[PDB]
Amino acid sequence: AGVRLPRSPPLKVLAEQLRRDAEGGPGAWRLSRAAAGRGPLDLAAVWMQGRVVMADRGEARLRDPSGDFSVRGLERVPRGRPCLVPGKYVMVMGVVQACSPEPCLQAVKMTDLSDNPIHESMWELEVEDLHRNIP
Amino acid sequence: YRLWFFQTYKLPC
Amino acid sequence: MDLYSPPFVYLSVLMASKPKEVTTVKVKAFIVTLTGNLSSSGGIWSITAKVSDGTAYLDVDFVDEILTSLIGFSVPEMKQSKKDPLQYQKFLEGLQKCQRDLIDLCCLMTISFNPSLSKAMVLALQDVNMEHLENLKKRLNK
Repeated sequence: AGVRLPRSPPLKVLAEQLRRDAEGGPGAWRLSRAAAGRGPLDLAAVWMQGRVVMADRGEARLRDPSGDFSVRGLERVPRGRPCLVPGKYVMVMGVVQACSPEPCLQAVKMTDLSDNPIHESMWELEVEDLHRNIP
Repeated sequence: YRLWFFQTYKLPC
Repeated sequence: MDLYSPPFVYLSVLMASKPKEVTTVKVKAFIVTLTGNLSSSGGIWSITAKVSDGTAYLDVDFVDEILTSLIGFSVPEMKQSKKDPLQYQKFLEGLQKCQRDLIDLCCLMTISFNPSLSKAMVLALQDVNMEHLENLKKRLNK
């Protein structure tokens, strides 16, 4: 069918990066890279990963190695292997709605990563490696 | 936003 | 950044290199959306999609071999299964498994990128392993 996606790609990020480096506001989110001496990144869509620590209808709270983040609207996204219960390790594609006190995403997808623990080992390194290769 | 996976998924933009 | 740097490279880096010829790279990606139905036309399976590796979106087609392996059935086997209710029931099961696997797919994808058509064929899927982790640590100079 005729699909419609966020204009920009789902950048990989950590909760703390949103919580502390994002600025701008709803619909104009940008991530500071002042520390690495580089220009703002555009922050609509993100790729985030974590352990589910709370699930409630279509909201979840998730923990990545840097902190917690929330996701809304999961009742709408494609259902793979069911994984919206505490303890599952999952990826989320979402759009950024708020950054603090706690990062919050509107969900686009959530998919299980639990059946290979090596995803979780790699995630923080993945975020760092991807950030190094964006100019 | 709209995805397709064997059916349409409407998401808020 | 090299297009052969393990464990995977990025689509944005591929595109910036402005390749003149069809190029194989390996990326870590998921399916954002499918862009057509599963097709058996031509006697083989195909299905189109948009994937992301976190750096770009890419239109792709998946090779017959991948979809045969997700479904558990070739196109000939699917046709043969229409000749017997019990077997056809097994194909429907295989089809649900495949639909689910495409929804949840998040892995290393070897892709053949045609820069003239800005799209690619996915040739192979691979799950991540400790070597991938080690290669990422080494690339990050850790």
